[PDB]
Amino acid sequence: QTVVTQEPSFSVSPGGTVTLTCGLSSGSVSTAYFPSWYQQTPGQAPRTLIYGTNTRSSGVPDRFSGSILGNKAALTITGAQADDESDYYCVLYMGRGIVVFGGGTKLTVLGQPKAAPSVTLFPPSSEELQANKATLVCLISDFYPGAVTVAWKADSSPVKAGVETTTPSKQSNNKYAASSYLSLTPEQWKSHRSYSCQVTHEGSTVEKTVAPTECS
Amino acid sequence: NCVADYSVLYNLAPFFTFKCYGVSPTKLNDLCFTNVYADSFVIRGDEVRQIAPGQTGNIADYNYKLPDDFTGCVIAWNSNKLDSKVSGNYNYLYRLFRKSNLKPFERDISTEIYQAGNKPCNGVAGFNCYFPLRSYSFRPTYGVGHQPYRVVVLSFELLHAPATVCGPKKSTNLVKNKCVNFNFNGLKGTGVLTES
Amino acid sequence: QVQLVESGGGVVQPGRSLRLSCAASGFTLSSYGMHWVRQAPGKGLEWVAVISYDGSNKYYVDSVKGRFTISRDNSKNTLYLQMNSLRAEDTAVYYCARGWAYWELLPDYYYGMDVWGQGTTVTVSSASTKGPSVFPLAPSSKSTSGGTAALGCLVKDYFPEPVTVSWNSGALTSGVHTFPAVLQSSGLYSLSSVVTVPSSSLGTQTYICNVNHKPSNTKVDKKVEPKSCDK
Repeated sequence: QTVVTQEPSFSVSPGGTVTLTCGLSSGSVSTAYFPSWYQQTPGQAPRTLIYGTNTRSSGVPDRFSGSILGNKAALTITGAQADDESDYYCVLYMGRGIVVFGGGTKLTVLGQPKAAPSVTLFPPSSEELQANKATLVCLISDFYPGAVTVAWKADSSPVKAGVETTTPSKQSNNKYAASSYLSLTPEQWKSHRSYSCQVTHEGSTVEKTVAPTECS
Repeated sequence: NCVADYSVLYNLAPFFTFKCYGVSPTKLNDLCFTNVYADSFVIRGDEVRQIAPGQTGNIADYNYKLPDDFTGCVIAWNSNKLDSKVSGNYNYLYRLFRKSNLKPFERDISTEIYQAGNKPCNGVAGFNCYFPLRSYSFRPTYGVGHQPYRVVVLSFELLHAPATVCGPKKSTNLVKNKCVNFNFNGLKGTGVLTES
Repeated sequence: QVQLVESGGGVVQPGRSLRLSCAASGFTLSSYGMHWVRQAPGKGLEWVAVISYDGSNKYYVDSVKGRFTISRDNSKNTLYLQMNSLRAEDTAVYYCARGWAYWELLPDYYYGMDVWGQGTTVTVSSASTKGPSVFPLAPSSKSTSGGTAALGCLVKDYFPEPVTVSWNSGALTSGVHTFPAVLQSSGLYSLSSVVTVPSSSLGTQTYICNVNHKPSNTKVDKKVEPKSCDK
């Protein structure tokens, strides 16, 4: 089966010129396949930007321009601003109903005003223990971009089952926020000396530890 | 069930390529032939001659063929300003690797990727299994060779039993109280016209 | 104005059936092609099925062959999608998309989708209507040793999702932030609504976690205040 190859993510300073590439690993890409460029903001619906390989949608600024570069679909992005950073998609058309999208690319404004992620780890309260349930919350906020790796360790053993991570979401100040949930039994909580929540984000690691004995 | 008054249809065409066979281009109003068919497309400038009754050609044998004993003709002209864009409009495209010589006036629509036979490429688009068409470019400026020309092909039937279009036109004035030949609605005679 | 309303979304046991409803306002669906595209969290968009402007031909992706059916209604300008034999991988957000038209003659393999509605999310989970469990989060005085203190309310094993969580029935808006649910071992969700407030507002004002589970029709107003652990 055909697969469209895309670069994961770029980082470009504001006001600069960058281009995105979308091609085919099984052959060349022609204009008959009709490249199209669409942008997705997480938590919302995408917008139509580029269609016809050279034409912009109604209301799309002329600052966005696309074309074909060899066998790879290319979009030209000049003069970066704060709001351009988002997920982007490329659309290719096969014969009679087969349309394949790329892997998606998360564009960024490189650094913006960078903010350190904020962690808040809270072990379950006494009322939760009284109900024979336990859940730990470790929220992460004020981080960018969304390349965050949240992991949990019980005492000195990492735990992967029963724990999941949330996709970072847009804030009101152009920043990302997420959370982590550790849903286990109260017996495990009281049988462990401490619980830790680690988050890796852009090479910066943040550690937070809570002690069940403190709540008692 | 109408009259096709071509006196305005050939219009103020900058260049009307009315190369017509089987009838003089002016003597069609008096004709009362059968139904007519309309269809049109756009072809690159150079090979407007390449389409004709019964000669070879990549566009002729793959996308549109014309019969030898064809009654009717075509009209072609330039539409470079309306079609071509500064960046180049990429919307027009023609078949590339048809493995046959399509007969004149048959429908052929398909989107499957062509295979050169031999091995079953099985929809992978590898070797000997190529996607056809290869759409044009229509650059904002170029010579007449690869310039967008708008062409319309016109075909009308015959045998005159289903009288379809025809055209009477040629309406004259009226006089009275004088000897004159009259052809009011097909009947003909000589006499004087007055009141009753 | 051109708008598409997507309804019928929800959380369904695997193996059941449901009819996704899509209503078009401002135009007629008979004049344009229609597309159905789903998107899952942590993933890219995934093409599902389309219907042409005339309906002479119908196409589906290989993963959905023989299970789902698409139908259109020109009389009331309404669009329906039939879902059958649901499985856990179908948990995604579907967007009903509008393509080009016969009003503009385009070549074959019609070019699709330019504008669409907000869509609706669907989840395939193995559970039934279950009473939501709400647990207040009362931090210790150590966590309140600062300008701002954060309090929340944990909501666990609620089904079907989503559950509307709020504080003071919408009276408090600044410093209130909720978190997306996560999948557990048993397949049920859990969320927290942590509210950040200055420590000077404690005592005089009461923060109550107001949660509503409409499918189960329960109303829990969990009072959340720092623990009075005088020890």
